[PDB]
Amino acid sequence: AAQTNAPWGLARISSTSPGTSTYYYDESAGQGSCVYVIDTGIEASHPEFEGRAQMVKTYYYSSRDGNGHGTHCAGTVGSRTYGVAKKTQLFGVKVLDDNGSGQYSTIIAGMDFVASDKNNRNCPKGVVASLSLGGGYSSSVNSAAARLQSSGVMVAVAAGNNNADARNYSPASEPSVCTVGASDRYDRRSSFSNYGSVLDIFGPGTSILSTWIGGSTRSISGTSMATPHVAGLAAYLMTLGKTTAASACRYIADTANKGDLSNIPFGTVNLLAYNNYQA
Repeated sequence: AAQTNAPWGLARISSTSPGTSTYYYDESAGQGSCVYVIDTGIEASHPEFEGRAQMVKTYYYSSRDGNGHGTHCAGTVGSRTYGVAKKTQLFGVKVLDDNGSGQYSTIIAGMDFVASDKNNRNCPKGVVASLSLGGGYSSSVNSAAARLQSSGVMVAVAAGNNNADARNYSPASEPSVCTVGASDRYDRRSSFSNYGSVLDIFGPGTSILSTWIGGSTRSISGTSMATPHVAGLAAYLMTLGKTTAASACRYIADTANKGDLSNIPFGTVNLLAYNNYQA
């Protein structure tokens, strides 16, 4: 399949070179997989989701996305024009209020929710969770994300936008999940992206165009925008049968574009998510 004039990050993840604008992918497109988006909620009624998005859980007075950030991330996972996995199922878990913040105990309770709720869902090709959130180091937040991974979900988390070692953040610093940094369209590490030995992979993070609340679109930047590129890729790759939840992060790292990014500090991996699809 070929989507012309695609957003640059989509084209990048199906390209050995920067600077192109067509996204190539196997038409299976994540059919039969499920991605949980744990964030401010999802405007499921957005036409870009085609009835494939829905809210399954909130810890606040509404499951509505009154922020946009969770909607934007879900759009990068699986919307028709901006999504990596254009046929996946999207499940929203509103752990962040409409200002984008949430207590760690609420965040922990949402991760434990997904590790159980997946048993209430039809996802024969596998389960992914995309956590575009984070704060300072917490062993209880790390262990919550470890548990979710352990239950059989591929967990993708953002490295953080502090331009610093991600060892001091959570769940970025948990080793058993997939910690994602951000790059830009010239294959530079995004200026805000955290780095360090705990990072596993880079995805497109700067000026990422996706769905927004109110039926609209907009372009924003952040390692929360790289994370859903990798989450969506995992779901896409599990549907093709090329990997499982437990080994998706390692498979993505093994098959990535090596050595293509600049301003990657010594000791950080130089790997860019790549679907390796040959049209």
